[PDB]
Amino acid sequence: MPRSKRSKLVTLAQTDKKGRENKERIFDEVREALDTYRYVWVLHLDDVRTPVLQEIRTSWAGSKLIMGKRKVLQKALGEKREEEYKENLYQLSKLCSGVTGLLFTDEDVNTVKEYFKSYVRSDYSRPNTKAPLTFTIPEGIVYSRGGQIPAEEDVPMIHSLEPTMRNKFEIPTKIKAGKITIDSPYLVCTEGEKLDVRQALILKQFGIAASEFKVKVSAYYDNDSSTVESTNIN
Amino acid sequence: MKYIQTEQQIEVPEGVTVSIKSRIVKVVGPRGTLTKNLKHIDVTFTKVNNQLIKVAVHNGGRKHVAALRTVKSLVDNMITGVTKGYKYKMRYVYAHFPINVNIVEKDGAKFIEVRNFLGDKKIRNVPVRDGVTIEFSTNVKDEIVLSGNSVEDVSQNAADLQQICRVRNKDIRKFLDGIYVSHKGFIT
Amino acid sequence: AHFKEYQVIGRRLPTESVPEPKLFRMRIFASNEVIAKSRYWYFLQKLHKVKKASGEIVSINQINEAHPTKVKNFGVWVRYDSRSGTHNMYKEIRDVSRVAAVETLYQDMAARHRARFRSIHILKVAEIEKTADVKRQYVKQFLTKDLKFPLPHRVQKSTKTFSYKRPSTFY
Amino acid sequence: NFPYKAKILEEI
RNA sequence: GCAGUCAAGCGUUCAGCGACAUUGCUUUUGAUUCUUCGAUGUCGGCUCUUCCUAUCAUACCGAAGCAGAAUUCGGUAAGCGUUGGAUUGUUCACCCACUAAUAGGGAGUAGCUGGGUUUAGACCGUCGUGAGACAGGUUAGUUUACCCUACUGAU
RNA sequence: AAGCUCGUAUCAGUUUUAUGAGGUAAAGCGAAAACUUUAAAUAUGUAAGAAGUCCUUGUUUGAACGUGGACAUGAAUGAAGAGCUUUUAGUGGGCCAUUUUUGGUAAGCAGAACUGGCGAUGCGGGAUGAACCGAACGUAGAGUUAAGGUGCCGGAAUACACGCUCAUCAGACACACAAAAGGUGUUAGUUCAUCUAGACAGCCGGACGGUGGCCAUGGAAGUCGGAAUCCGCUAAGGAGUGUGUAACAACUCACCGGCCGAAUGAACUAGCCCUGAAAAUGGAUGGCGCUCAAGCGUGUUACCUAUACUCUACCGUCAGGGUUGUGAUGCCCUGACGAGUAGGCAGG
RNA sequence: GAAAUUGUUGAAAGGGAAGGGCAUUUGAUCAGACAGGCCAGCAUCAGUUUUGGUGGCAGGAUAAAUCCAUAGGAAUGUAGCUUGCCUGGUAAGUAUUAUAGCCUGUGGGAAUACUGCCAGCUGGGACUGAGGACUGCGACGUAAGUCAAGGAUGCUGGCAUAAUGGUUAUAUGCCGCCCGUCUUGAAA
Repeated sequence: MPRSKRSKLVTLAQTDKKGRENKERIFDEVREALDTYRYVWVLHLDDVRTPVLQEIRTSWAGSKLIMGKRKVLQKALGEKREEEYKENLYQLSKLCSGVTGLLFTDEDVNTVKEYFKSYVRSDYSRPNTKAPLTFTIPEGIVYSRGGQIPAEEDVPMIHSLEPTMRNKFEIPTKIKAGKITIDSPYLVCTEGEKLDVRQALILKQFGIAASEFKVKVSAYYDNDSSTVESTNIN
Repeated sequence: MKYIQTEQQIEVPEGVTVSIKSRIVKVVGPRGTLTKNLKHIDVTFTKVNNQLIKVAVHNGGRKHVAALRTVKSLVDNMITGVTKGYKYKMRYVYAHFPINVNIVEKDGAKFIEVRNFLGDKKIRNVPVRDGVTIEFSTNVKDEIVLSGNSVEDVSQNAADLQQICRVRNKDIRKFLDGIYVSHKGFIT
Repeated sequence: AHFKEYQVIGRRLPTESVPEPKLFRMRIFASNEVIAKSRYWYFLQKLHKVKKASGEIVSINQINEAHPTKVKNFGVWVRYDSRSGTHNMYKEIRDVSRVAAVETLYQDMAARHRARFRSIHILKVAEIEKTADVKRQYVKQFLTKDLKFPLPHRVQKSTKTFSYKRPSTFY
Repeated sequence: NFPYKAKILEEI
């Protein structure tokens, strides 16, 4: 483009792109862990809160959890039998589709699967999923928590986010002196409805963490036996 | 570099048909019909499978490619308006003097009448463009909804309606009275 | 005028005890033999301390295109010393012969960069052996299977000053 | 961008 | 303006040149300004036509702590307006009265002009032994047309 | 002008060779970058024989002075002027231009040498001209051209081929002052990066925990202010890029992650255009006007034409010859030229 | 008995000058000649000169190309085969010539492209006709003689006058600043 081209929004940030060096490091780490641990697991965690991820990681200090770009993990595990790092390892790599996810541990398979079945934590609405239950804003002053708890304990919404409510969340809000008020009760979600992006954002703003989450593991690989098993516990 | 030929794909839904002349484009569908004279653009049209139309420019420059892209965008907008339609919601806000809005009729022009804006005695009449219908909202206090098939007509009508209530010579940081487009969406 | 490729060789005069000079060879694009020899002498003087008066032309032979009826893609080294200092320039031209490619290159240089013939030096003209090696888009574009395009806005040259037909262009 | 730039190195 | 720092850059072959910024310069408590020092040459005004925006005001707008009123800057804008006066022991300016405003400039005008070039007059000082002029100063002292074109009217 | 003291065998605003010019160097090994061995025109004088050379054989080893004898020819190119003596109209410190150096500054430029034109000069072209290009001024015919042009005025192609420019007072404008740069205006190039270990840009998630890090504090939780700006887990989290709350909260960015998919991003160079400071009566690429130009660079052809050049008719001037026969000052043949102020000569 | 100047008769032009030069139509006017005066066409000649047709040759890589044969190579992959779809073909793998062809090198013979040469031929266009009994250089002819060879002759037609031609004003293509002195350069 000789001219009339896009201009990059330059900012004086401190962090910089890691580049291919990080990918190479993760590739080497994956190939080392493939032999350093007796068992390999593929964890399909599409999205998780960072504290939850750290809690999962520290749940067993005697294990290593490897994540990052899916393609890098697939290449480390091998894309074809002709170059797979371990026998039948191509099959395990083929099974990864979500935001993986690669756990290396010597712990008993039954213990790990039982822990993953029992482990559960709260999560946001995560749009593109059926809503947990219906929610309606009070037909009056709107509070920070949306009146889920008694209004005496709640606090009025800050005026700063009112433009966000109007333009982004698309709710006919009007500004009062000290409070934000709506003339009619506004329903944000209904039972079984597919959650839209705006509805999910509204729920997150109201802090409705009614949705539960549990990691998804599609299969595990036994290094000693060198055979793939398709355990599909939810 | 004067590319030999660049083309773009226009998707025509099964519910509508688009007959095109040398450069005159006509769209027909359930909600209504629209027309546009693109004789000044100098582009070509061609059917492929009765559901997709390819617009191509041979030996066209960068500006010609941009014109092709905007023609495709206009055709897509017309198709969407014919199929789904466009719905514009406008809200008028007042602090002390209530704003009175009514759709008066004289000689069939159907001007939108705004009175008592900021206490002004002048009566502001905004003519209603062709193909756009204006109806006062219900259950949403102080709101007027403009709907139509053509994006340009509805958008221009809304722009004129909001501009007619311009706050002149007063500090905009304090006088919030006016009319604004609250939300843009489809009729369906 | 129309360019021509001449094989020019120099054998800068053999002084006492130094017979059989090195017989330097060159390929010079020029409209005639005189211009080819002048350019050869200028290049020889530029490269080293030799001079026209100290040497002579061994033989001048025109290099005809091996296949003047074959369409080929050419990569040309272009170095011109105007307006600013000399800098490298690479251009790709699709033409049936090397001479036609050089003529088109010179015409394009004059059209765009205003560089004159005396201000342009051609270092290498190489035919691209295989497709997909061409890098510039304006040349790779024509290298497509079943390439077809129209010629809209056809204009007919009228010998008469007046026309009763209101000529139409078709299409 | 010269496709045969390697040939120059080979000749060198 | 001069004297220094830095280099985005150029570059005896990349030591020298060098953009934008930057330090010293010419009583910190709105206090005073009672300096106001040689233009060797005029400027200033009566009537009256046009033109430029580098716009004082009117017209339409944006940005300003624009709550109002009111005020500042900026964008377009020459269509229409930009005034009545004191001061010569000077008047290369100035003050106060209104008005929305009293913005800056060209064509200048032997049409009239007051200061200035001023000629034989005359009076005080300097020079010079003198005729006389000067660092001064004061004072009394052609002019169109009926010829041509230009413009306003008329056969 | 009268001289002929020449029929000049000598001359020259030129070339070649010998010697040099400041040594500009374009090496370089030599004594290992320490030498000049050697290698070239930017800018020039002298010398190129017949009044030249050789012999001899007295004098002053050296060197320089003398008589006598011998040979009538010394590079290219062009040509029939050696200059002085008898003297004689007009004029003498005049304007512009390239070059070499020399002394200077806001910027011009100043002092010198050489080299051309104008004056005294017509003719074609650049619209218009003392210096710009072309160009050898008798009266004529035919033809070919210079410079300048080929849309009209205006004689000649709205010719052919490649590109470049949309300008809300481009362009046809001098090559130089305003001129350093700036355009998310355009066309072509140079140098670096990321890339199916999923390139740029688009949508959603993470953006943690020590931690609300230390000083002040009414309030200071990353984002009013001052020093730090330490460490754990990652694919990643910066004692925080920005918006906002008194205070957090919340939003968002650096990065990373998920969806599509493939070229993308950063700094420069060159070509054209807009800015890069413009007022006074109304007008200027010469005017019309022109936009794949009738604008720009360049190539290929065709044509217009000057008093320029080729062939021929005539007058005159000059020069070489023939001419003993109503005028040898007469007649005939051949060859080259014809500008011009002051001024001189001759014929009318 | 002139002009400057003015009046009458006769002819011509006039849209903010007039006058002049090269060039032609027009009014008016005007000198010319003798078994020769004025204007043209045709034929074949000499010089200058412009534009076409066409033939034979010397050079290139003894042109290269094109084309035939030959050994290999490839895809912007020809036929066939395979995988998915299915409205007879379709998207990608295979397959180096098959139910197309291309490229590289070699072997083989022509022509054309470009330059130049011809003391080769030939058509058309324009200006010039100068000299004036022979003397000379030349060509074809066994010779006699002729000839395109040191400058054009022959034939034909009209008018034998204002027709050509001269003078003049206007008619129009272009050009054209007022002379003299001075300065001799904003030259004004």
